[PDB]
Amino acid sequence: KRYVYYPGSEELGPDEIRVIACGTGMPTARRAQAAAAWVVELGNGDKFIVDIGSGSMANIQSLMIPANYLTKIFLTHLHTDHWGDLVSMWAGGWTAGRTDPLEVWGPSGSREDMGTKYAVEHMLKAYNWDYMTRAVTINPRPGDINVHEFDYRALNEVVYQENGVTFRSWPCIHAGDGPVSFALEWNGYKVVFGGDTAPNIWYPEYAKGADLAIHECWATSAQSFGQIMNMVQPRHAVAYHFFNDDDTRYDIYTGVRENYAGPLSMATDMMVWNITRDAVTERMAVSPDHAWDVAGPSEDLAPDRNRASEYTQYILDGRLNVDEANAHWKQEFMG
Amino acid sequence: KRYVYYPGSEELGPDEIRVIACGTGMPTARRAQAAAAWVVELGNGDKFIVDIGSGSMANIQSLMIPANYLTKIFLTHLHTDHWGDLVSMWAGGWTAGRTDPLEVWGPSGSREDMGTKYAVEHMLKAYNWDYMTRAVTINPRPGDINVHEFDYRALNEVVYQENGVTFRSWPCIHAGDGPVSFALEWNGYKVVFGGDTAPNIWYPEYAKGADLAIHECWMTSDQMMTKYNQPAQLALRINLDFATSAQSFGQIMNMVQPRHAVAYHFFNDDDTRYDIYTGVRENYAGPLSMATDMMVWNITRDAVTERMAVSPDHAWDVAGPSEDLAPDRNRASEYTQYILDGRL
Amino acid sequence: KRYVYYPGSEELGPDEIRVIACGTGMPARRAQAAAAWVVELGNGDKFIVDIGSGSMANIQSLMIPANYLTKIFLTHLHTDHWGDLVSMWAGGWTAGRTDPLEVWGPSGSREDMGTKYAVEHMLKAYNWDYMTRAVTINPRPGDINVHEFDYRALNEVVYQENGVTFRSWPCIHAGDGPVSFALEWNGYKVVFGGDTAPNIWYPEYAKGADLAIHECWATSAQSFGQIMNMVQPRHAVAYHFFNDDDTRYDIYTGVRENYAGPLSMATDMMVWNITRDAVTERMAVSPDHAWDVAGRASEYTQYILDGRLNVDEANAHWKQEFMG
Amino acid sequence: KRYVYYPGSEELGPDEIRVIACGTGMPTARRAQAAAAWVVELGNGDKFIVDIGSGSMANIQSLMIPANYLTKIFLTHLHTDHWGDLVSMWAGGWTAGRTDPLEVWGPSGSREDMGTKYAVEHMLKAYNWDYMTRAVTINPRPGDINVHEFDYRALNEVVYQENGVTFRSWPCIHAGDGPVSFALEWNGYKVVFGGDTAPNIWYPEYAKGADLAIHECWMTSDQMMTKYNQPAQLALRINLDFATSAQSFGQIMNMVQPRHAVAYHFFNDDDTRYDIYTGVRENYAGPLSMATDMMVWNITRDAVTERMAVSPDHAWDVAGPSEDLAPDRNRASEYTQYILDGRL
Ligand SMILES: [Zn+2]
Ligand SMILES: [Zn+2]
Ligand SMILES: [Zn+2]
Ligand SMILES: [Zn+2]
Ligand SMILES: [Zn+2]
Ligand SMILES: [Zn+2]
Ligand SMILES: [Zn+2]
Repeated sequence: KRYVYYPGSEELGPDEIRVIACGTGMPTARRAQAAAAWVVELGNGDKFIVDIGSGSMANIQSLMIPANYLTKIFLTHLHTDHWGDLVSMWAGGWTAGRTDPLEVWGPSGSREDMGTKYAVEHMLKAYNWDYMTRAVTINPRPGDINVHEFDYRALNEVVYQENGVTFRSWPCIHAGDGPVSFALEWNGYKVVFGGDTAPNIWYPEYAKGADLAIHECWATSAQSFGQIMNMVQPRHAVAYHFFNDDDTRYDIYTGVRENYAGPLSMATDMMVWNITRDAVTERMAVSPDHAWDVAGPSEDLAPDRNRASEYTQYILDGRLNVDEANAHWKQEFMG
Repeated sequence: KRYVYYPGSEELGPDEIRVIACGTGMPTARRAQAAAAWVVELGNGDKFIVDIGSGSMANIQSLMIPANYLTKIFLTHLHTDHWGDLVSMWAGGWTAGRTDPLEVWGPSGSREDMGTKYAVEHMLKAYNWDYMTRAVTINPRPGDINVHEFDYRALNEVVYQENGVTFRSWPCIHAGDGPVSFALEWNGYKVVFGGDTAPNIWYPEYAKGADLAIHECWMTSDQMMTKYNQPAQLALRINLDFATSAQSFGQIMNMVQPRHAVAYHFFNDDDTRYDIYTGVRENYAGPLSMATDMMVWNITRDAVTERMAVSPDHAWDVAGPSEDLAPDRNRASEYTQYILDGRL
Repeated sequence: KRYVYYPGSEELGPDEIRVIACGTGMPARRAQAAAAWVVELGNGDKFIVDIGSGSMANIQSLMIPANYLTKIFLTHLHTDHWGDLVSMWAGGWTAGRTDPLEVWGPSGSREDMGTKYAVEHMLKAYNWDYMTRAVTINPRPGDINVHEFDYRALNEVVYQENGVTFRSWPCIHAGDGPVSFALEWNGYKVVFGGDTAPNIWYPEYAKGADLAIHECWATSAQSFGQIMNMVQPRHAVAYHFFNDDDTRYDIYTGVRENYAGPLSMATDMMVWNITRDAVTERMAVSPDHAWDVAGRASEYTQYILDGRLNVDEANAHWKQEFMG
Repeated sequence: KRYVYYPGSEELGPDEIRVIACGTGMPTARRAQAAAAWVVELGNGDKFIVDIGSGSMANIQSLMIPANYLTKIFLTHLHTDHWGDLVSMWAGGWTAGRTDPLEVWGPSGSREDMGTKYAVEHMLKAYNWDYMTRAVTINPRPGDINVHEFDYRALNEVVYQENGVTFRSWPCIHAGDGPVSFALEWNGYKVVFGGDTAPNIWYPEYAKGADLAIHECWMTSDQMMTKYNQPAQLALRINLDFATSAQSFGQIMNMVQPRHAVAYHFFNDDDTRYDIYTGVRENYAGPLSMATDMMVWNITRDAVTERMAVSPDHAWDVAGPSEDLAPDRNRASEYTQYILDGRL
């Protein structure tokens, strides 16, 4: 294998997993470091997004994956740094050839309006102008989002079970009731997406023997992160959710290494993990900054001509005549 | 003046404007081009954001301008590529030490549920879990968004007038009723933020003599085909009917006669920029910038200069203060004992 | 094909040429290394044409094993066209190149103005590197074998191996000695103009090139457009200008007054795939954090060796783990 | 103080030094890391280059220092990764408007053909064609290089002394006889540039109490095994015998007790830095930088500060027309009528 990972370029083994950090940073996205996002690709052809915070969509688009393959989204919690770029995935996939609705698994809160189902319904209402104007010229079928809201308090319970893939959830201690951690279990592998938490009694039990154990680390201190991973004994630990600059990262590393000796990644954007029977391998992805979307399906639409136009004649009557300025390139192009 | 703009390094004069392109790209995300965003700094100390598209918050933070100086946001329209980072300016700016509500100017639509007020209302309901948890430990008042929703059909009417600065709005032709252009007037200067439109009769008249005139300039149909794999049909219709083509922008800017025109809202790539430039140059001879992320204009009586910003990968960092940020004690914990009895 | 080229990720077909711009600039800056080109042919042959100051960092990010890039053609002896020869010589021979380098370069009007003089004194310049390295490593890969050809010769063959011809012809640039190259193989013709003011040779000997490279700024944009209209290439490439959001736009305008044909404004890591049916332009996306990929009397006096600091205490703990 | 260093933005104090890492890497080329190169700026206006490795000319250029202010160049040793870019400083510098010869200080070897004097003499012969054609249109005086070859064996002896600035040299153990470390002394400050060495008894004694102490720090035997597939045999050897290991570095800096230590000469990557850092910290507890390209140190009475430089992708002007650059008319053309007759 190449010492760096070029997205689009490597076949996945049937008993292989590929996990890509598409965001690793603090609440704000910064230029070096988008907010929390993960892409899981399974050797069976299944692909999931675990969190999709502010700024992460530029990193996801650089994987060259057709939108119709990235329709299942898991949210750890409803911080803007964990789902702020769902709207970019929603609208941009519905302009880049996604033909299915998006599917989102997210936790409930202590009440209706503290839950993922409420949050997504109001986000779609937020962008009603976008939805209603676009749906005049393009079948809206993909503009939907189907929310699978699970119980936040459930202790390591299944929330997903399709095609030999299980996601399970357990609670986190973070800001307010609702956040959770996920175990992804497939073909004898376990991948643990920590989300955000203060040190709790659930993660060390339910994460145990994970091939890849992701956990927040600054909330959870670097000495705790070390205590937690000592207990879990994962094949590989990943620390994330801190700034990657030349004056904390190194003492974070030290602080972990006080109680945890096992294989350890200090996650940065576009860091990549290959899980096979023999190894857990860490590389960097080298991906286009000047990204475009790549076709996959691009599988017709067939728009309804019954829907009312969102224009009035008052607006349409402002059209400028540009027939002259466009004539030459027009002619030449229609040839 | 240095040939590059280092944010926080240059004092802005009394008769001077600085504009930075914090986003210039598309609804398609890309590390090289955030979606549409413009920061304007005036010599009287007033600062404004016009559009705040998905990803732009990375470039806004690179400017070394504290969050409490960036509370006034103007939106041209309600596409994700123009207001998708509002949520991140809201939540991020709040933890970073803004002490006042966010002020958002935005158009109406043809009915309530097509307007900026409904849009911002539902966005705050969307992030209720975020807001209600934050409001436990920080003053909730910076958490508010005050919307100033103005009539989209209005022809060059003032929507804002305070401390010698005026914003005017006029309509655009884009996807449906609601979208607008802005002209910022201050101290003899006019700055025009075109937003998104097909070629229209209002922009050329109301933009006339602007020191800086920004307008959508589309990728050629060839470049649409080259990538989106289109037929010589829906690639063609885009440049004829729905967007402003490079030739259409040329014609509009010939009419405006600005000191300096800015083309934006295209992928600025090694194999796109040159045929877009030539499209404009067919019908417009005058001073032109092919925008990209972190291009900055300095506006003075003598000159409109174009430079690149050489900016840090800077985040705001949490503003834990005394201040106007003291929490309303009477708010309930958002924890139950079930969660809190889980600490290791 | 993928819309960006990822080096080491694409098999070259038997009737395909790949051409990568490893340097496009002036005398050496961060966006933009000095002139260099890598040509990969579908018969398995690889060449470097120019290796200017800074280019090696781009050549190393291609993930090409060192023993595959041992043939170098120099247009001329400006530092912006062979400054990183030494960095190929030393770093190739660290990276485990087992063969010496072969350098084709032109003569001058006299001995001390040609390539053989230049490379001989280059290796004498780095004698201390050479002589200390040769204590531990076999020095056979340290050699540079120079093929010096007549700078005067009008489109004469300088190289002829495995179905690949290089031809040289003269340039007009600083002084006698600079040349242009045509690479021919399997019906294809790739022209490396090097540096020059407009000359009568290039328009004649570049004619019908699959890819024609020419300096463009010495040669005006307008002049470049005049030349390429006469050359009528499948695809033209302008290079050796600064590519900041300013003068490139007018450079592009200048060319289009006289040349309408396919045209690339070369930047670092720009690559062209040449097939029967197309000449395609993509950008190469490659690692900034590159590594090598595999594919005598002592020079110490005892006075020096006597200065060794004992570091046993300090190195014991890591040592008792690593030995395990 | 801005949290990043913008070059050209910050007046240097009369009691202040700025040091910039213009290359931190290895003999394998890499866009992320040019070969060994250091720029040092004193508050008295004097500036020095210590090492000018292959590829470092890009980073020096980004500092917005004109070429006539960078004529003084000190080499630790004659490896490509410490003087490869001399020729680019030589020819680049001259065209750009250096008025005086290059001044180079470097060590002798055990014989003439192992010294800096021989190396530089043959470098100029190598680029005879460049020199002779340039010498037609510019005054040749800038194209000279005055070499100051000092005894490599001398123990902490002065090799340079002027304007209150002193450089001393002492030997290293690296490849064979000839390599050295420098100490720069000015205004009660000491900056040590270690060059390349295996652990030696001289550096600790002569570097003692440096304000900034730079020393080579090797990747782990672990890391050499992963990348280069070296056997446990030859891997352990590099970090035990020929190189300064991360642990060895920590032993030397614990002895030296600098105000601030700098590790360099290693690939600074997301899977190498952390285990290097950990090796130093086995034996050294004091202030430490793990060097990468465009890191900068400010030395004042109160602090040694580490920041990153946020610099533009700058190339030097290109001098044009001056009086000290006017061409020597006695010089012969290098064109023959055969080449001139080819003009179109
Ligand atoms: Zn959170
Ligand atoms: Zn978070
Ligand atoms: Zn729009
Ligand atoms: Zn838009
Ligand atoms: Zn030249
Ligand atoms: Zn060395
Ligand atoms: Zn070295």
